[PDB]
Amino acid sequence: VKLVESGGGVVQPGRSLRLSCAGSGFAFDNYAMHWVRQAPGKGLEWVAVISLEGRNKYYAGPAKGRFSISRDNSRNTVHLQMNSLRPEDTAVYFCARDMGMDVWGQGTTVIVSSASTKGPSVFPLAPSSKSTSGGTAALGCLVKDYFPEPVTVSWNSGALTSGVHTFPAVLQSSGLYSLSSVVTVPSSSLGTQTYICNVNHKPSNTKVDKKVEPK
Amino acid sequence: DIQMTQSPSSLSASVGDSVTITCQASQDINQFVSWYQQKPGKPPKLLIYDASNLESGVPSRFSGSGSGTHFTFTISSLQPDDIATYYCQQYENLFTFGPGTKVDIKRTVAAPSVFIFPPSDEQLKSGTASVVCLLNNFYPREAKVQWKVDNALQSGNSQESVTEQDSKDSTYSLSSTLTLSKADYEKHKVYACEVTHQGLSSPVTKSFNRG
Repeated sequence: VKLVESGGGVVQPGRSLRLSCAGSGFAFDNYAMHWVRQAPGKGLEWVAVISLEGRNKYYAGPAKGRFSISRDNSRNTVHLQMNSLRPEDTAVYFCARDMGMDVWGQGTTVIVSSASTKGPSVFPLAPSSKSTSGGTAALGCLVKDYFPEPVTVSWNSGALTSGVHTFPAVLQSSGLYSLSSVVTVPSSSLGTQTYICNVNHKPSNTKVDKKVEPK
Repeated sequence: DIQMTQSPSSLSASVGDSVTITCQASQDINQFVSWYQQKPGKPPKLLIYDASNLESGVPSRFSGSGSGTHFTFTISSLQPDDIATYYCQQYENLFTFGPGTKVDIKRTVAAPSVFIFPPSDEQLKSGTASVVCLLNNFYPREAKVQWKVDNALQSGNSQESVTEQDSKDSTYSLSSTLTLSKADYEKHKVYACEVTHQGLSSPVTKSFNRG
């Protein structure tokens, strides 16, 4: 059994997007289907349900009459059209089947924003005395002002993993994202070992290797 | 409509301890609940339905009991893969998820190692300045970062994010960046990040002078 969501992407506030959900592994008509969404860092929010043969529809408050959940028991698919999306609708959108919700999909991400696709500027977070503590130095890369997610970061092409912390991104007031990735290394290694953060922003076709040297 | 409470908001227990978590309804929902476990970046996993019926393949150490208004999901012996957020959900009428409850492993308190980074000269050429404060390898998760610029409390012009509990030392790390215009940056002298944490008897302050 398997649910596979589709759709997803950057669409402007007020504009339209349709989500699809293909279900392999069982007779689709036996279960009611759900759509459940999850905003970045927030809990599950139930969107809507479709009865096993499509007669009974029920939505949640935040739907507010803008969404429509339908079903195709012959193609084993459910859909969810989103006609006038608000940035408040940014979330991962999950599929689930119900008589409890035992089977879920991996989810598809709806990004609703007027920001244009943009690759990050990678600024050093240079290690200094004020970034040092008893022989341990901290250094990193500020991956600033990119859209949309995701961005990946490794260090020295993956040869450096111990002491790496690549933090969740944040959505700036400008609507562009920004994340940091920091490593802790021995202080005495600063003048000997080279520290490069390898940044990749595939939506903008931008790959940047940034060497981070002390001040 | 039907709205549900989840108490507590976060819980910490050691491996092998008994974890009990509560969920409440704005109605008598008898025993019509499910409970889900969700790990970072992953879809929810159904654990219990009808308040007490375990799903197939869910360990026997996961148990629940229910009573119309008051519901208890219990991990009777916490294992390391039980690190997750747990969500109760009603279906006595329609369906609503609770806010959820995070469960992490309890370890001894660890104060954060604080590091602060002035904005790079590369970025200053761009016309912006980001000041970054890093709080490293602390426990428990709760920490407060307070930005000051020549002692002024910055409020609303910073953003932060936290890692997940590290898989081998069980600590968290946090990074906060203060955004301000280059023109405002060049107008102030002392930039400080003042950390509050259970492991610190008094707030620790990391600061630098522009230049």
